[PDB]
Amino acid sequence: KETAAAKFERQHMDSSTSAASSSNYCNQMMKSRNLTKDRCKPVNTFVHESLADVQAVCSQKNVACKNGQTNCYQSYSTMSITDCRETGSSKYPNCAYKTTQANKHIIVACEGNPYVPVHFNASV
Repeated sequence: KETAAAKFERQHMDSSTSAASSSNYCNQMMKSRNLTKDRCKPVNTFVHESLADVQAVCSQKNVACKNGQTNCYQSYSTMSITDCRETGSSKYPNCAYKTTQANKHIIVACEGNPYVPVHFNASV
């Protein structure tokens, strides 16, 4: 089965672009990354940085995850991200999203050996 690490890359990484370039970014990326295959995932965040810089977060500032777990880490620096939120007109299978660009610090949960990100927790 797809690993947790691989899933994190598929759902959250976009090292191919520096930022979302148009209002259709989320619509296209949510579909292409197969995140709307079974249902319309409500929210999703894409990270426009190298995978190595994101993996390195696992060795950055340790913080509690939103739920209280302590295997979370916050990036020392801000990162370019794109927030995707379902719109009022979204209707499975034609899922629809609003694209929002931002620059913030990311918080991920890490696991394994090598110790890598497996969950996107929040952006602050």
